[PDB]
Amino acid sequence: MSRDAPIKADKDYSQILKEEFPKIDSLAQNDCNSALDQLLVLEKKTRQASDLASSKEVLAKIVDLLASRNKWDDLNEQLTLLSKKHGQLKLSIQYMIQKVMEYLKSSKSLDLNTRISVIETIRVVTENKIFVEVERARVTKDLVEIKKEEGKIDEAADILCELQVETYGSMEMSEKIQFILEQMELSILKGDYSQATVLSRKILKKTFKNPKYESLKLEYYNLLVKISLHKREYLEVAQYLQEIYQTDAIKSDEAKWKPVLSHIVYFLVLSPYGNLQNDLIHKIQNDNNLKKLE
Amino acid sequence: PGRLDRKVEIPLPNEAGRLEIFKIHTAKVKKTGEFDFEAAVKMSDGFNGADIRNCATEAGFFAIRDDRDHINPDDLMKAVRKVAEVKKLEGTIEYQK
Amino acid sequence: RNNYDGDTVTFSPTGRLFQVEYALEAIKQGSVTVGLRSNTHAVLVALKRNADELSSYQKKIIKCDEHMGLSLAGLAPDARVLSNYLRQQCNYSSLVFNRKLAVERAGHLLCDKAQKNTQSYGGRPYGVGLLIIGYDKSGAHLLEFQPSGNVTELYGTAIGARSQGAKTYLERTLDTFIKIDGNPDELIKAGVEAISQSLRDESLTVDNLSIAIVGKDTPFTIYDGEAVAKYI
Amino acid sequence: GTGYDLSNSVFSPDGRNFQVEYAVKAVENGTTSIGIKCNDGVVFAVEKLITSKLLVPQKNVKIQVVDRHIGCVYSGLIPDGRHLVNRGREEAASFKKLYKTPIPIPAFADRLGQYVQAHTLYNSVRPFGVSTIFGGVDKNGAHLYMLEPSGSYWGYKGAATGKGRQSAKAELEKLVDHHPEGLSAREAVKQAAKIIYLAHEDNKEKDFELEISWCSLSETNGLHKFVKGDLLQEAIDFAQKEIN
Amino acid sequence: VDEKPTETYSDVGGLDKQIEELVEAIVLPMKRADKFKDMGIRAPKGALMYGPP
Amino acid sequence: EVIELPLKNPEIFQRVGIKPPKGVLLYGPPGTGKTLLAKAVAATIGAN
Amino acid sequence: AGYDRHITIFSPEGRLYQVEYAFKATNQTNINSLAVRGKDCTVVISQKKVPDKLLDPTTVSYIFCISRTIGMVVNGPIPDARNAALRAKAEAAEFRYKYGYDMPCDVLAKRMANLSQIYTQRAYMRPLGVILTFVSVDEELGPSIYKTDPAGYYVGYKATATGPKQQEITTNLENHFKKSKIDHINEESWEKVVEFAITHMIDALGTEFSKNDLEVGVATKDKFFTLSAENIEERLVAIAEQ
Amino acid sequence: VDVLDPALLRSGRLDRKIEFPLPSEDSRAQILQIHSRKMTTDDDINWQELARSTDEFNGAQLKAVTVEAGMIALRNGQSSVKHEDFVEGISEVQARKSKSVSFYA
Amino acid sequence: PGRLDRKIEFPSLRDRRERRLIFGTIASKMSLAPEADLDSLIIRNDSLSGAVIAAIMQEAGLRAVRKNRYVILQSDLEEAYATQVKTDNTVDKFDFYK
Ligand SMILES: Nc1ncnc2c1ncn2[C@@H]1O[C@H](COP(=O)(O)OP(=O)(O)OP(=O)(O)O)[C@@H](O)[C@H]1O
Ligand SMILES: [Mg+2]
Repeated sequence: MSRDAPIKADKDYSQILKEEFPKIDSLAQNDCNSALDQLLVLEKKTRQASDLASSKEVLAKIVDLLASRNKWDDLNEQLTLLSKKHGQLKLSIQYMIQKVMEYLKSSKSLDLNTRISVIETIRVVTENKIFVEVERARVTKDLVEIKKEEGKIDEAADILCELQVETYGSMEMSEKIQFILEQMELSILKGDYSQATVLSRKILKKTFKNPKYESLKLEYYNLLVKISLHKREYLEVAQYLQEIYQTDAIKSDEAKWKPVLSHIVYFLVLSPYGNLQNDLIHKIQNDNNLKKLE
Repeated sequence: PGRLDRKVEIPLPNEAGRLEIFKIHTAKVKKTGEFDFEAAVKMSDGFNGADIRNCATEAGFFAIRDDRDHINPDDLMKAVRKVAEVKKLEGTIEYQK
Repeated sequence: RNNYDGDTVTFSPTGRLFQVEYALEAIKQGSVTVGLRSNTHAVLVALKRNADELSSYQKKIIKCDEHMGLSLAGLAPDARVLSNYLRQQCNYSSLVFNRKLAVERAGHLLCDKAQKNTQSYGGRPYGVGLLIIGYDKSGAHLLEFQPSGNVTELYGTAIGARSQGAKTYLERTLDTFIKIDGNPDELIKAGVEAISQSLRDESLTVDNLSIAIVGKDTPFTIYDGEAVAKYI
Repeated sequence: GTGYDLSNSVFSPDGRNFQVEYAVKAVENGTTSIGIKCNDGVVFAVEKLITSKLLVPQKNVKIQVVDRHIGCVYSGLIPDGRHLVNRGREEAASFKKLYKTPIPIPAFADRLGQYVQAHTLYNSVRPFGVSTIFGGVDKNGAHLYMLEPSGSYWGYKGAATGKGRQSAKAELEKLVDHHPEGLSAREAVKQAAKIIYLAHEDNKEKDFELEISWCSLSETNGLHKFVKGDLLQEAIDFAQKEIN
Repeated sequence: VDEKPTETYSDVGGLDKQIEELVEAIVLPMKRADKFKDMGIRAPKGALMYGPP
Repeated sequence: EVIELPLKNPEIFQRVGIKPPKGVLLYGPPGTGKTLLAKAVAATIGAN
Repeated sequence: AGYDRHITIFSPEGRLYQVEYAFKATNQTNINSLAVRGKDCTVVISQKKVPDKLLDPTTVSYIFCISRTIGMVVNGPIPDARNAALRAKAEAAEFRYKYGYDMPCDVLAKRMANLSQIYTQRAYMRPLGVILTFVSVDEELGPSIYKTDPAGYYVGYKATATGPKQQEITTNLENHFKKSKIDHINEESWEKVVEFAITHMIDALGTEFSKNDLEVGVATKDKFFTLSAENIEERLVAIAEQ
Repeated sequence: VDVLDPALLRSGRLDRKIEFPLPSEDSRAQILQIHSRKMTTDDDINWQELARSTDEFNGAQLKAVTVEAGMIALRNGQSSVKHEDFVEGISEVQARKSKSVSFYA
Repeated sequence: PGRLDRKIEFPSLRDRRERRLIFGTIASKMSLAPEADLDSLIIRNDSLSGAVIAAIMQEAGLRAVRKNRYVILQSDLEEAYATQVKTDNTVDKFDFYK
């Protein structure tokens, strides 16, 4: 800009009111809104570096509110007010969203309290997509699991499937895969297997070839078995269980290959007589695995 | 285009972006612990990436003469002015369409 | 290239005017003149040229006024304009303020005169450099004039043909002539020495030397001929 | 490139006037001129190179005064900067007759920018090739501008031009960092000297002479004057001490 | 090569500063290659000699 | 955008519906490391 | 091949190449301006790009007070910006004492535009590279925006934009007026019309603005003032808050 | 150097850009004595005198002071070079033949 | 003659009819979105040629994959048009000969 007095002063201020952290917390028992406004005045600054530092203090203060079962309402309000103002670049609030999620887990609040807090978090972040994404998809997963126990499981299929078409971010390949398999599972329950198919074609099958995703490969194929089974295509179901068989976990462990080999065989016979069925049935005979089963 | 769909311009490094080139090569070399370099590099002009990796190299000919095992702010800033000076006698910088 | 001469109104890519530098050249090709001073006198000594030995030399000191005077080096038509301009100002000072013109204010008026030709399309920056001396109320001064129009005060300088030899003399003997004050002969003698050295393939003649002097109790006086023959 | 110089009003296809850019390049070859604006004043310092050791010392200035309160220092060609200040004295003088007060610094900024602009607008004159830093003190406090040969000006907290603009803009950039407050004019006298001393490592072939001037509301009665004597020596000692 | 003989820098009269600069450029990254390995700079790929003929 | 994304997987550019593009021009005033850029992408991807 | 080394000499298409290279000099400071009409105000909001920290920001401007009821926003270069501003001021003065009343937005813009034509008519001056947009609320026309171009072409407007990223500004504006079906903004105080101009500019460019990075001039009924950075700041959190 | 390409001359390729000026007054002096260590040398000669009087002499011209002195010495029919022969060695090259061409001085 | 009789010119100035047609036919072979307006890129610049219409769309899906999106928005379309918009002075948007 042209003035360097605001950069210095706020870096000073954040350090100073973190040694006064005990004095403020005690005054919070006396007037929680008196204490909180001290910290707000800091985040009216126009220097983003110093805004990251004062939000650390906000995070400390807001635990007490969450922990009380009627002060968490003022948490909802506060989130809303901090985000809309400027977002203090796009840096400050991102750190806040990440640390709010871990505090929700440790408080152990009522299921109602846990949902309403997450629902207001996603409202804020709707149209933003800058680096919110990385956090947002983790945020929404807390609704889905609460909603499984509810009769609202179908509604959970709707929210989570739409979300990942807008959200990707920079998350790891293992996380991305895990959401999309969860969604396929919620679309079996919704009764749209065809919808599930479209989500399966998003992740490449080439992405499975490494062993960090080795478990994910197993669940994925097994979901594709359920999906073509439902439409009653036994040629497709026959081919999928063969993918599972060649995977290293199944093949080497003595126990795990057994139910798999039995299922390939039952389904291959149920397949329409193709040129495909021919080549594959006589592959089954070549194997010495088969001879243990009788 | 249609062979050549993007036409990417690499331009001169900007005033913030010359010091970002500078910072990596001073990882590489030995130094007395400098940080007032960032401003000197920034308002000094007539440079390009190549000449920035020469400003470390020209700073180690002063290290050689004085007999120093590090690049001081005496060695360094004397070097930035020397590279700068020669660029502004010749090497006008070519025209770019 | 050199297509950025041909106009005195176009800056070159390098930010020079070639035309003003080419004016600096014209000086070297004409005669040499030396300035030097003390604090009681300023003295000019100038090499005069002839064209043939029926020709009787050419005057290169013009009396400006009785407490001012100048020498020329370079083109002679360019010289005439400036020595005339300079005199207008000295007469003006006498008529309007009854006051001797100050060398420093003179020089900045001369500067102006030059920058008038430099901005304008048409015309040339003047092809002559002048070494200006005077003695005013603040004692002796010596300025060096250029085509660019820069006036610079100096204890001693030289411009013109092979002037490095005189500037070399001057450097070595800078302090010796500064400290001498009250003896007009010694500054006269010292300038003689400098201009001898400037020469290459020539010797001093009684009609080469021209001596010009101004002081505390010395009117402007132009010596030539048998008046520079006490101090040959 | 080639073409659209050789004229000083001809637009380029890029959208520029070439010859006007070549002006700035001449200003770069000129000696270093800086101004540091201060909280109750302005300080102008300039690096005056020594042609030879036969020069009279402290008798040749690139500092000139305008009216009785406005400082000007130019970098670029020495006589061009002179010519532009003379025009300025007449303009400040016409303002002064007309209204019976000294000029505002914003007033002068407008007027000067029209005279530089006039020579970029016509085909029979070469545009100027000097920057001129100027400013002073008025009713409305202290102010500092730097006028480019393009005829561009803005206020500055601190301004530098010439061969040493590379060093000088950087030192001034530290100066704002260390003092956003303003810095007194006295302490800026001692500062002015250090800035030049480090800017003289871009003109190291020759020797220099340091001349400082100032204009301060409370330590010069609003008037511009040369800094000399004890103030000038202290600044020398300051610059000498820290350079070694 | 034709085995060019040496004629040493001392028989190149005057111009002491230029010879020292040119020696920095060519001679000493070879010799004090101990110093390019310590310092960890890159080698210069040439030195231009320009001037009036 | 042009080089490394259709190189890794051209399958997502078919969904988009444009032809996979090829060709990059690097142009700039010299010493800016246009060659260095070629040696940096030669290092990292590790193709032919 | 002849025909931008001269002001007056035409090309064989009947174009003046040199005059058009002035329409292309308005990118040299690289700022954008937007001025829109409300229903009791005319707003102009243009960037203030203060590049360096050696500059004091409060002397950086493009909005010039021309007269009691007249502002002007400049896009393009500073040297010509100042020449445009003095002539319009000089003429504002002339009109009032000669013809004894205030100067409307038309009268000034037409006179400058004719003046630009004269400067292109001779080969003894050049065109300037600056685009001028005059802003006022007129005495019997109300809100008025007249854009005066470097050739001397002028057309009035509901909304106009100028600068490098002008095209991005232009689609956003078009869609607004199309959908609304009025040639105005129906917000009935200038404090929200200003907010509306900020709003569209953030979306177009994709950039946040801050106190130093905007300049706002406001023509109100029968008076004119250019807003400080702290008043602009009030406006900027009004946007953020709904 | 003014016709060399700007992609030629720039770091990465040519890193050092070393200028050779016309030789200074002392430097000129030094060159004289270095050619004179291969031929007759008299103690009449003073090489610091000759250096000053050569003004705008490059080093090859200074080989043409010392060569041309031996040309003067042979034309005499001397089997010795004198200090004078060197002064007349200076008059051989100067880029002039002892002139200026003027219609004003 | 005997060899060439037809000297069929191929222009680069073109007209508003044929810019419009080349755009809709390229935008019938790839995705679109409802916000993506193609008939507002033939008026802003006016000396565009057929190869550059094949640049503009390709580059439209390069903004679209930067976001990671399956359709081409008006934000994508505009950014990619500003790359390789061409600098030509044979354009009409900067004119006054009307
Ligand atoms: N962006 C950069 N980061 C760090 N080093 C760089 C950078 N740019 C250039 N360099 C340095 O400069 C060197 C020379 O650059 P390079 O020759 O590759 O350039 P170029 O722009 O293709 O020019 P030309 O092909 O005309 O020589 C590199 O080997 C590296 O040391
Ligand atoms: Mg290369």
